[PDB]
Amino acid sequence: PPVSELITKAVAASKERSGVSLAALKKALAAAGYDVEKNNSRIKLGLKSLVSKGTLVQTKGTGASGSFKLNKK
DNA sequence: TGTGTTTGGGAATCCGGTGCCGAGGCCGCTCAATTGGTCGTAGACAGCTCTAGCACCGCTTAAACGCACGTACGCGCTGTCCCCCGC
Repeated sequence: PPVSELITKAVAASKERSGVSLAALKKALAAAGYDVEKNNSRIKLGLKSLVSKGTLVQTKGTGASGSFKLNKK
């Protein structure tokens, strides 16, 4: 399954008012059996694609270093 | 949601009493500083030599300088996780 679903599912499972950090996303995908080490660069890209698709709102920071929430709009 | 002011309350500080022990003074003594004198020599001074430090010049080339260009490291920001702190 593509990493955009795994990320969206992790952000939905940890839904809050702040927003899953990249470190929490790493932890959730690793707990989901996804190798976050080798494919970290893929994650940053896929995450960026999800922000560029507007599917994730950046709530703090800039780019992948930030916190993110599912764009309910 | 955010900026700003206020109060009980522990903790450091001030003040007065007090008492106690070491610092300051006094005395008797002694031994080390002082006086005077002799004598030896350490070094102050003159004087002489020669070396090695300074100033200069010219030439070559290697290093320093300025500049272009790119990337990688420093630094700021965010997050988390845990391990020292206060009690």
